[PDB]
Amino acid sequence: SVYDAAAQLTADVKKDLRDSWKVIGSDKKGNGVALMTTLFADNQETIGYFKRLGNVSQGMANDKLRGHSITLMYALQNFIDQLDNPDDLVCVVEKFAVNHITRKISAAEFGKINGPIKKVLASKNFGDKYANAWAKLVAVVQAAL
Amino acid sequence: SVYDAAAQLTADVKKDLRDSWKVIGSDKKGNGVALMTTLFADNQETIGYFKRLGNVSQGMANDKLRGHSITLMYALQNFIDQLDNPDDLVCVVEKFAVNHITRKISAAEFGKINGPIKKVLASKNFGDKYANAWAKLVAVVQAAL
Ligand code: HEM
Ligand code: HEM
Repeated sequence: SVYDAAAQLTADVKKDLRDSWKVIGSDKKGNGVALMTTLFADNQETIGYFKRLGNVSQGMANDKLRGHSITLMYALQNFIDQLDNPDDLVCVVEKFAVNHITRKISAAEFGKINGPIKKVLASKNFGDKYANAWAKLVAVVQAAL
Repeated sequence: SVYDAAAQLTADVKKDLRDSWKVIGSDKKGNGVALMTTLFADNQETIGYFKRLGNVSQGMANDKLRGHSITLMYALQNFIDQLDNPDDLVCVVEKFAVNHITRKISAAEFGKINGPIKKVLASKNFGDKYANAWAKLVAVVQAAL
């Protein structure tokens, strides 16, 4: 159950999550766009799922693309603000889960964001330790899918 | 025009939005739910627009309500973090506007949030001045609908 996954995150994991976010979270626009671009380069099989953002090949030049990147970056903020409160975290996750459930975004498909995240983290000098911690947070969302 | 409305966010209004947000921003969950409850009490003809939310009359108790309440509060935060860059502000508003357009929410309906906000602000000791400043920000989204 979602609650089980949320209550999982330990003090160590929660600490590493906030520690890294403090950086990658400082530039949601610059960092958010990078994550989206990376996911499009490594996972070209997900480009059609964003036919709304038009030509994701534009990057920062794409108005729609930027909107999603910036908006997506904020989505993570909400999860990073409800780490000390499983009750709240679950409610927040379940909400965002609805939008993903209607988009036919299976748990496996959602796990595709792990590749890009790890890259964006390494670019800042965040070894796996941090990459693994982020994976745990992502799992919480998959549990609701 | 979105570009026109956003151009109404002078330095004075920008400062007022941040000065107030700092307070109401401290409690997105507590304040978020309050805004929703006040909106459902002052505007009953807007309850059917949240069928998925289930029983709103439940208040904080309702998990679905809190989830959308906390998430909604974050939406405002994103808009405040873009007050510096008009270009980015629009890209964010347009993105959120698309969600209201597909929901059948016209400028009129949306504008139904000015009442609650004004009430929530007063409870914190923020007269009109602040209530009006927020109206300008809300207007930007109203022009994208
Ligand atoms: C860190 C992980 C992720 C976060 C925080 C996230 C967050 C978001 C948010 C906040 C939205 C807007 C929801 C709406 O307004 O309906 C969204 C939309 C969307 N996301 Fe998830 N997402 C993530 C991963 C993914 C992945 C891995 C995929 C696909 C493989 C995906 C596919 C989509 C699509 C297709 C949309 C709709 C875009 C549009 O048409 O506006 N996302 N995402
Ligand atoms: C400050 C003003 C508001 C903000 C920042 C805001 C923000 C949000 C956000 C971020 C969402 C989630 C979008 C998604 O995942 O699709 C949402 C959903 C929604 N909003 Fe707006 N909203 C505002 C005012 C209103 C008003 C006044 C109405 C109706 C009169 C409204 C109707 C809805 C509905 C029906 C949903 C979908 C709820 C659900 O089924 O989960 N919103 N809002």
